Amino acid sequence: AFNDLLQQVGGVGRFQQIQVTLVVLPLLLMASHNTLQNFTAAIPTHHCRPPADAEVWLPRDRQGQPESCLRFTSPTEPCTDGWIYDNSTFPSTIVTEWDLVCSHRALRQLAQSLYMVGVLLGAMVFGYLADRLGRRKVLILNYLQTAVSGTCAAFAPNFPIYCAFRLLSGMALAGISLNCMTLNVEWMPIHTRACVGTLIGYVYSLGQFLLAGVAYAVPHWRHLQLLVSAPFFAFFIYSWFFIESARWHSSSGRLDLTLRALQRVARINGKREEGAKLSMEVLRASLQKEASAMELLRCPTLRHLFLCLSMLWFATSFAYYGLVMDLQGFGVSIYLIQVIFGAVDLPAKLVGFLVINSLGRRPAQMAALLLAGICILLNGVIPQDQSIVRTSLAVLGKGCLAASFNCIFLYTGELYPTMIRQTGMGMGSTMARVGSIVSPLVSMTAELYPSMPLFIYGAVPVAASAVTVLLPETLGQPLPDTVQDLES
Repeated sequence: AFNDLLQQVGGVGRFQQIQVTLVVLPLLLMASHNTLQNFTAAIPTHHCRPPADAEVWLPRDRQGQPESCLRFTSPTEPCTDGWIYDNSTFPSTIVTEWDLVCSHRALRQLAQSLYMVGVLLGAMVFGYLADRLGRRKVLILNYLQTAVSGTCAAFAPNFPIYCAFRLLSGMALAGISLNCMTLNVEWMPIHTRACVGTLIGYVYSLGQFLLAGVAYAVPHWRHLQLLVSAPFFAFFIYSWFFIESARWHSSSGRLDLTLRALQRVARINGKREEGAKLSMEVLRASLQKEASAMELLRCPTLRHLFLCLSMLWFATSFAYYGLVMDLQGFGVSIYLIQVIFGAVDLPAKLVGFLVINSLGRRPAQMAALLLAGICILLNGVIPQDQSIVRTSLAVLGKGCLAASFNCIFLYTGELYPTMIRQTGMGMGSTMARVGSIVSPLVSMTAELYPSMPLFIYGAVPVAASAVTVLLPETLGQPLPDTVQDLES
């Protein structure tokens, strides 16, 4: 009877209206910390540096641009000296610092892959530790670790040091991304739980505008990293004023902490008269009524559904985190491309929400996945000469993939049974990062063909679109109470 206690205290009060906002506010930096390898590691035009022995020194070809590989040893040798980088729009990037051009092109993808690997470990470890040490302590440690491991990456003189710092930053960001939702969902009542779930996605979607504005404000990559990682100290400094969740305290076994927290919340809300009436015996009278991960195995009913949902999550995450990167080559400047990409998610979600409830869950998911797959696959045949339909197809695919996540989140949440739902959500979110890790590894194959990664990015959603026809439709149907009554 925790719900009746929340309604007795006041439910949605001033304390919630302060705490949920002060917790969701730092999430605006998700886009800045995630999709940074478009601005901080841009590749400008470059050519070989001639030796200091002196225009006609380079083997220019393909309509006369200088060749960055050969150098005309006689007035056919590798460079091994250095390069001259343009400084008209990119004064300093990663490839400018350590000369990561023409011989070490894959190390950018390697650093991105390491940052993506550093997400699963952080999510697993800190999600395991949060249910043992408490949400507020883990949030405090995350706030500290993010700033400490982010502000030192701008002064890294070597590449592996920067990679390790970015991996630890990805650890901290994965931890905070899980723990913000975990702490925010608990305090809200049963009838307003779904309202705050969509609100956090709105905050995540708004980060691209801030990222574009900050990137336009400072071109220099060290100052960019410092300015992005700076506000985490100011976020950490007031983090000691949060109140621990009463549900975790009650499930732990200590009820005096729940009584003290409820009384304190009554003082903040101004309803201390109900808090005085609230005592120990009513918690022992109303909360008297207050599943392994391997149960998916050796049970075909759960395993058959789990395999398909994991495949869908993997395919959607792979397509999204492959499309969002490599913004260069579109002709339009990346600053405009960022805001145009950020301005497409809202109408796509608006269309998708009505499409789900007007047609069906599975038909909407199939339509979104098939449309995204064919739209990405169409991009691989039209040449470089055009400059409008490429951007149109890219933004349509990005918005449609965002709608695909918006559909599959509610589909996965509603489809699973009640008891196994939490670990199903956790395993689905875990599987939704393997594709993100793999996407730089398959993007590394751009050397062989200039459109093979683009062909790969379109084939997986197309293949997974026809996979969805193997699931029952659960629109306007009761949720499965257990496995015994799960037949349709």
